[PDB]
Amino acid sequence: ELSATAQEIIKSQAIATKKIISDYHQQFRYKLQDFSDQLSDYYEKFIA
Repeated sequence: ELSATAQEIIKSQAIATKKIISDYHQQFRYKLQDFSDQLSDYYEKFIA
């Protein structure tokens, strides 16, 4: 019983552990895209 309980607990933990990283990586990339877009208009905003 103890072995089964431990196995199911670790299985439950693993999915959420992966889920967090999966959520965060895409936003990590979108931030790079946003920053690259921002750099384009720096000179124009400055001059204007």
